Amino acid sequence: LTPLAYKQFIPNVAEKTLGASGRYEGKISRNSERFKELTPNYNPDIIFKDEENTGADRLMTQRCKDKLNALAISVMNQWPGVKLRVTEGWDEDGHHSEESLHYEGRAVDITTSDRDRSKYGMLARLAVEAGFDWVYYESKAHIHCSVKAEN
Amino acid sequence: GDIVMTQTPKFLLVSAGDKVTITCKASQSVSNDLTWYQQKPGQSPKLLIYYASNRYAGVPDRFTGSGYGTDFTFTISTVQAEDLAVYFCQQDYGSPPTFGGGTKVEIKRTVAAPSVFIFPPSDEQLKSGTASVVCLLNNFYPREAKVQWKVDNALQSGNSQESVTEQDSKDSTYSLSSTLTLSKADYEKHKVYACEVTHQGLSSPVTKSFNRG
Amino acid sequence: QVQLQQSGPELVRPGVSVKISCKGSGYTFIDEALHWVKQSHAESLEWIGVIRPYSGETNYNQKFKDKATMTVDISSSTAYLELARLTSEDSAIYYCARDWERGDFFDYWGQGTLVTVSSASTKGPSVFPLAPSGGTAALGCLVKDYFPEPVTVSWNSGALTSGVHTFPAVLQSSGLYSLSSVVTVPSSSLGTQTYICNVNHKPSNTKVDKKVEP
Ligand SMILES: [Ca+2]
Ligand SMILES: [Ca+2]
Ligand SMILES: [Zn+2]
Repeated sequence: LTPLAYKQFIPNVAEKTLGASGRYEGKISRNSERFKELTPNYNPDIIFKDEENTGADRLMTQRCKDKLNALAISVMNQWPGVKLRVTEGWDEDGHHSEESLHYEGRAVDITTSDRDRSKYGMLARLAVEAGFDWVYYESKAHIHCSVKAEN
Repeated sequence: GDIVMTQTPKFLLVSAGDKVTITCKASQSVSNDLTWYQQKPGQSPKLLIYYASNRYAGVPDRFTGSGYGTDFTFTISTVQAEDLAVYFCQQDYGSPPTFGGGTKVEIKRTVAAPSVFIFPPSDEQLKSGTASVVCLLNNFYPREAKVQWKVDNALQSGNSQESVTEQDSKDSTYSLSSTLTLSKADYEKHKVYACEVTHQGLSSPVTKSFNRG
Repeated sequence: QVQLQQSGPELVRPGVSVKISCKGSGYTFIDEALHWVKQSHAESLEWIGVIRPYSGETNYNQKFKDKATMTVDISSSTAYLELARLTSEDSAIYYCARDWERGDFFDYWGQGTLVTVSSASTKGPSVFPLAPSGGTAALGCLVKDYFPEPVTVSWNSGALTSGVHTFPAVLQSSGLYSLSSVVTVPSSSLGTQTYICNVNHKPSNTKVDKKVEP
């Protein structure tokens, strides 16, 4: 396992292209019918920042949950006593790019539980192995991970 | 070698409705780790743009950013009166984070004549041995103005200081104070105190005056 | 709702130290890192360093390593910056600023602490009325002979904001500052409405309410 480099993205194509996570199907709000397609993740081994105090960080698509749960296991295996941490999941605060996959519950920003920035490259590589459709070493402070839509 | 951000231009004078273009150039590539802040007069900086092109939540459409590597561009498509500020770029690709020197954005508007007021010294100040006489030019444009003190019709020099407010965020005007400082002894030797104001907005100079006892 | 509240202005002799504070509210203090930023005429904005209150870890800009010490008190949601062996190059506005775990850039900023490094003594201002006089009347307060900057002026304890102009201070030949604050009001209001300028010069503990009447 080789850590991703700073600003590296895998696969080597734009996020919203067919070979990666594919196209934006539009914003999901708390009002929407599509809100019901979002399910909360209560994995006791994932730390959710939830600075919003709304539980929004836990809300994501079924595929997002599945890859996230896989990555939870591989993080605990990589570093004893450390857990996967989500800073953002589904977003209703407009805290992302203009048509962010966060707005439809298809992306997570992640760190390790210890917020050790030196682990983040390897954390990104674990996200690729866990089967995220697109992984991007987006900032010094986080890894952005996204998935294809259910449809 | 720390990263150096060179911002241009240093100043821009722009009318409402017009475009603002600001350039930030890094001494070496900073990927897209480039942030634009707005600092309005007397306030702390406010985040508008991060990752070179992402607007922060609630930031209006007229603000955009572009670039990758060394060369970054910040644009206000149609500047508004309330956009007067210093705009600064910051890179955080390299440690330490480093800022541009800023671009002051000042608003051009139509001419507006000052309203003029004169204030005699307070009896309270006079008790203490000094006389301050104040002349106010309120809500005018442009900044250029000639404020002359006359004392029994004698043109004063060397005994006055002026201050000018920052541009108003709503009407784009300035205000100006001129203070004439004399000893109580000198103040009491003269009768007529006049502030004479010359400005593009006035067809001829406006004088406000008072007579000491 | 997120706010960073900084301590007041400081006068300090060269070679003395000063410790300033930044209190966070409207968020969980250990959720975000706190940065310190200097603003001077000579050098515009400069990053001093960061403290992570969750781990107590610090990272200093090497240009400030011998100057600056950062600490936190989690219980009081307060960060401290201590600046040692000061010179006049250290005179500046010091800001604290929060990041939001997106990178080392800042969504929330303190109001700033003005630090004046000087051998000069503090002196509180004298406050004198600028007495008024349909239509418009102007009145004000002259805030004369103080050191150092800054001073604040409000009108009627903050109830009067429309039409207020508080001028930038001018340095007098004496090395003391002076400014006026003015306001325009209806001439009809002069019989009836009380007008008081509330002046605060924190470095001298000088607070003055001055009633301004015809
Ligand atoms: Ca969150
Ligand atoms: Ca959010
Ligand atoms: Zn993301």
